[PDB]
Amino acid sequence: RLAAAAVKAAEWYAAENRRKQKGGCTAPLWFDDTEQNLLAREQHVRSPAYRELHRPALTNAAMGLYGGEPGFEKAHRVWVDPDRPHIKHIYNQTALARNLRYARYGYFKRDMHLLDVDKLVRHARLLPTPGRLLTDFLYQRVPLPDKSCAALIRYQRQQIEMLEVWGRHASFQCAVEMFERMIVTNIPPVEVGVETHGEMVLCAAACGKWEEGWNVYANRARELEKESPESFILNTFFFDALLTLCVAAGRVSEGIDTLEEVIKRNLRPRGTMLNKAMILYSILGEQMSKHEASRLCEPEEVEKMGLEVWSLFDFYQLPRTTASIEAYMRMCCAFNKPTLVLKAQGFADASDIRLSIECFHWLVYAIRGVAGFGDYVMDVLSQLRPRGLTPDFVLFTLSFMYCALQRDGELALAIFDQHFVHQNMNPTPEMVLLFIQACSNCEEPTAVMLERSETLIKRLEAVGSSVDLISPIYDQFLELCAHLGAVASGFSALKRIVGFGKPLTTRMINSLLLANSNAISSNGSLSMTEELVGFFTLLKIRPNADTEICVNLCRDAFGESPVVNDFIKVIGESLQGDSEKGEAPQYDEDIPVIQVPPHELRQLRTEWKLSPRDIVLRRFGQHTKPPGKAALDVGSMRGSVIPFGRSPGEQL
Amino acid sequence: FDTTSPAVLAVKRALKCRVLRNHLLTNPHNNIIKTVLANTERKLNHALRRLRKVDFKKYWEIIRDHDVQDILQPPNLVTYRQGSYWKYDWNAGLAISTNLADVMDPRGLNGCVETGRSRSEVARDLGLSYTRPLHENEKKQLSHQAVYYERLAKFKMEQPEAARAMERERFVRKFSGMFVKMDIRSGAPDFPSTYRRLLGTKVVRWASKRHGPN
Amino acid sequence: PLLSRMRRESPNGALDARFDRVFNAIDTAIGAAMRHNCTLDELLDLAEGLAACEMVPSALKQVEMVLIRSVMMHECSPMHLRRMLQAMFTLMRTSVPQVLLQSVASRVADYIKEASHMDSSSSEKVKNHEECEQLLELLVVLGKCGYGALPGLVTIYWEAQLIDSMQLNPRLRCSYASLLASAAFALKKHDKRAWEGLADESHRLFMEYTRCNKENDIGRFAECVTGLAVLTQIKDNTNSSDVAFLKEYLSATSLELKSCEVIRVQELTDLLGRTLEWSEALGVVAPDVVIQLEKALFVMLENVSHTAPGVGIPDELVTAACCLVDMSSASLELRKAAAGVVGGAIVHAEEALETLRSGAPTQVRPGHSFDVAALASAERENVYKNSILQYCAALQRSGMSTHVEEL
Amino acid sequence: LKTAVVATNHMVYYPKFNQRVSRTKRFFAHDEDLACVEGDLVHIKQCRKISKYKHYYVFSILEPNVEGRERLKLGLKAVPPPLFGYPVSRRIVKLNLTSTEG
Repeated sequence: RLAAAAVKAAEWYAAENRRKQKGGCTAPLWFDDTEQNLLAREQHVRSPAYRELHRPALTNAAMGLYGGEPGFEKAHRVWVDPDRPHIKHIYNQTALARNLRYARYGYFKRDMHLLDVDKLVRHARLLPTPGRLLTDFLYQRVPLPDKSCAALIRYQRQQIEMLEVWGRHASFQCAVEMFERMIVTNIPPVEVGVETHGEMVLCAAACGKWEEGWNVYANRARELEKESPESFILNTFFFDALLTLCVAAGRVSEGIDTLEEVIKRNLRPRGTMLNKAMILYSILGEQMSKHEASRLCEPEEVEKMGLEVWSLFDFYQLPRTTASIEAYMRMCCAFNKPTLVLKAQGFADASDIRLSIECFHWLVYAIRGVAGFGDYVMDVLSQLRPRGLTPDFVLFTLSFMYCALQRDGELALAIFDQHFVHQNMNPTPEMVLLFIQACSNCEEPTAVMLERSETLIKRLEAVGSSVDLISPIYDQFLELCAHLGAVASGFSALKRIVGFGKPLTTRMINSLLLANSNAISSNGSLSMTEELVGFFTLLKIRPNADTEICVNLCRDAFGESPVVNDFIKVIGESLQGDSEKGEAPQYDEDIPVIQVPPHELRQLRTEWKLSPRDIVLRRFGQHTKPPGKAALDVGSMRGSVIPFGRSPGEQL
Repeated sequence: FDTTSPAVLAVKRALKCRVLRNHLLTNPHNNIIKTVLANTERKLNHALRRLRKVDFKKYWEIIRDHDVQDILQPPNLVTYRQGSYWKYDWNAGLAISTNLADVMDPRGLNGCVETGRSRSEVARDLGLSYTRPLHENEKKQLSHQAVYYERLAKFKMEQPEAARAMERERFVRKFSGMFVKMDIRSGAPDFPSTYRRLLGTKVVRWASKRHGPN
Repeated sequence: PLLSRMRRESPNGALDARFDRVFNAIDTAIGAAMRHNCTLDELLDLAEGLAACEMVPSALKQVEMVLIRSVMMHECSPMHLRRMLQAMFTLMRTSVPQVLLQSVASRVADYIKEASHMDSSSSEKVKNHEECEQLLELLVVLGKCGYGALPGLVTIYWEAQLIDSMQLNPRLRCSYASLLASAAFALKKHDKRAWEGLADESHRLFMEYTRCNKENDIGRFAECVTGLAVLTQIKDNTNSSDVAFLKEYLSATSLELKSCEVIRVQELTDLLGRTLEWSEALGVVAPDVVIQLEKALFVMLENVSHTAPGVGIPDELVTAACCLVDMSSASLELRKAAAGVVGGAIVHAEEALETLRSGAPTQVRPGHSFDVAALASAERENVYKNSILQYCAALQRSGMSTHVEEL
Repeated sequence: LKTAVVATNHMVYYPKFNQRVSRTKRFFAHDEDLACVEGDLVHIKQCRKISKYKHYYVFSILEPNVEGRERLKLGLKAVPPPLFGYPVSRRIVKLNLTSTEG
């Protein structure tokens, strides 16, 4: 419905423009909420006062003649705009012209009345906490406008998102206390505007409080807008904050409603807003797919809505970025459109898009249920290197997931042989399990697959792990040994299973029996059959129909031992009894294949919210304890430095 | 039992820096914590440089994952332009550690001592290609030469009288120039620097006796 | 293009060694230009030149990277796509990059969608046929490359069916008929709803192409025979006039090219089998063309085994010989040549087995298990054992084992 | 374009203090095919006069900067520009965090 809303808003805006032109000719069908701000900025920077204030230092000829005249012997004071510097390397580490110390908040306190709070927040050293900042501003009694209030709240929000997950509540309480102070401070004149409310919504989104953010601050902003006509107009920033909150809280219906409201209010959306809309549609599609797997907007309808969002992206002439490509790929993966995923990748690579590693994650995940793409996967992996990117464990896991789904095996073997071994990274249990599943379910497996599986298992055991996939990993390894005929390897993996302490499984014993059956050449005989068949009685493990089939195959492969015949009779009787008790014979269920999206693949990285600019600019006031007189002292230089000094040895 | 890998040390230093910075966010009046943060940042820089030089794959993966692209940047231009930021790699025993064969072709990285050919000439003769990814300005530099040549040729073939007048004026000024003769003074590559005794008292064309790194 | 012309004018298929420096200069220039800025027309001309004169560039990867960057541009035409795909197919020899292949597939899907959306309103059928021919050529070169979703793309293109009125050249008619037949087979296998129309259209197009009864190139004739065979298999409907025309065409077609290649020997054997079974089904044998191709391949069969006995026989040639032994509608000279070449392959395999058993201790690794090394040696022997067993079965399906014993 | 600036070290001897120091000099080395990236350890040799201040050329690249090459491939600068640098005057260059009204 978003495309219909867009065209309806465009035609209504055109009709209103024509009506007002007649009352009072091409005009945009929408309204830009940032054009007036950029125009004001351009006028400000082109104003003569700004150009005169921010001017280059006077040359020696401009200052005067030669030197020695006080006042005209050095260039006068030079002021620089940090956001748009007219010089390079604003700061310097000379001896007599150090200006880094002159950039802390104490020096700007003097001109706090004319101060731009956003500029102060972005460019200052040893700033106090935002609460103390607001307290100092109120103590100085300056008329804080909406921009200043929003800048203070944005500084608080930066602190919130910098802090850890389990340390957000105190910062959010500080933010709400600051909001209350701003509301109740009548003097000096302090206004809480749409931008400030949007920043509070952003704080609520960063903390993770949908109930505290959507029903409180957005509601307050809407009430202010309806109470005061045109004095509290909602910009694109407020709705961007609303969409951020919806994405953070998982709300999809509210996000769609907010985007539809933006479209209807006859103002153009933002690229970030459209990316958030695509993310919400992807979440809805994933939920629908989960519901269908368990087995309510129609899947075709949600696919059409995603397509019309992508169309609106160019309808409003909004440039697409890497985040846009990632969101569209995620939405298409949720809607199962690998052709559109590939088309989007081609379009991104066409004009100018720096494809991130997540884009290739989605590319590999999109074709998981499609055959005849192993060469495409290999070419993607090869092309990763020229793009400045390197494959990681997540991408290798996705590739091996594709290999296991397509049960090709040769592709997984080639990938491991020519991409992974060069990485020298620790494999993950999911990666190893997927590799072994592909190498076992493939057709015509080879001994090199067994060697690679053993190498991967050894490396996984040598490295650490937190998850526990040991039982399925060894079960698939035993199935591979069954398909290959490696009875010795299958029997030796039992020692590893015992060392891990995991109990044996009827599926594992069936794999051992199948290995004995199809290892006529290498080794195996009636003695091996008896030794394997003595497990069900001794280990009290229930037999199975696959067990009966495997033991009959082993019987036909080697001969007729009386113990084997008695076991066959008793297992036939037990299977008949189980069929009488139930309706269908039991069977060894296959191990499920992981098909989870890459965004929930157990990322092995929490968060690093570090800033190289702050580290180099020594924000927060780092200290190094420099050396003292040791470097400065050089001794007496009356004579030359000779060995053993001037007076070698002395007696007191 | 591996706790001292270079990548592990790098990530532990980064986590310590993050913890200290988060503490200073709420307690901006902790001088000892400020000093500890400075020390931890220096240690993290050392660990990251060592990890970058000894294992580039993990360093690049960490940088991409945690979005600190410019975590290793030179502080000062004055020291950087003297090559003191790169001299750290040599002084730290990390100069020659790349395994050039794995990541590139070493045939075109070496000049020919017998003939004197540079690595560019060696690569040209071997048919190889060693060209770093060019930026837009560099592409424009390499591409606008043909455009300007075509423009000049088109102008000369389309406006004969104007081109003839311009060429005649240029030749007249060249021929009438005072220093047409190619003596030692004209053949000196840097006249203002070499004959700096003349500047000021006799010649006022150059207000400076030094323009390049000579 | 100048170098390609000189190479073609050269008595053999390659230029003199005096142009190695020229080729090196071209390689250096290409390496520089890939990093530099480049346009679509220059890229297409470079690809055309590299196709015209056989030349693998030193990089060969930056070129396909910039082709990826350019293929999805808004200025790309279907003619540009088919031209670059032809160049890449000629260079890679059926090993084209699948990323480029899939990008071209998505682009041609978008192109056919736009053509369906536009031409129906704009119509001027012949005027739109100018672009429709380019789209058809792009589809046929994509199929010659071997794209997976070719049947689906062909079905969508025939849903558009903007190439009617038989305004296309006979070669394009035959190629489109073959594509329609393959798509009809796939559609019959999966979703047989629209298979009948595709099969009928392909049969009619093959009839229109064959009514001329002119001699055609080897590739065109093989494609026509394959399309007719698959159409008859899927539809099981034929006409007496059609079979008479096909018999006339078989009689009138000869071996235009006497150049025989071990690379295409498998294709030649498959074409021979298809033609033999087709003639047997029709009831009229066309000995001349099949005899000509049989002797053309027999020349290579003699040369490979006799001129260079010590040099290893090509595995593709051995497989072709095995595939041609077991038939019963082939000449005894071909049977004898196949027996000789497979005997040479057998003795080469036995020598390889002996050498491997002699040199085995050079591959043993102490880190492996006793079974793993045993399995590796077992498979290294079993590949040869299975090859020898299948050769023995193929020879046992005939009576030239006495010739093998005599040799 | 086609030029690489290289900083080299030489030794100055002080007989009075009996010690040596490493001073730095910059040279305009020449690279034809644009292979040098900032951070490369290069070996340079004297040659003919190429420009007003170019008489050296990069004979060989001893240690290419993998980080710089990967950043260039990713689309960023080979080395991020330093935040510090040279002063424009003796007077301290103060920041101007003022609004348009002020």
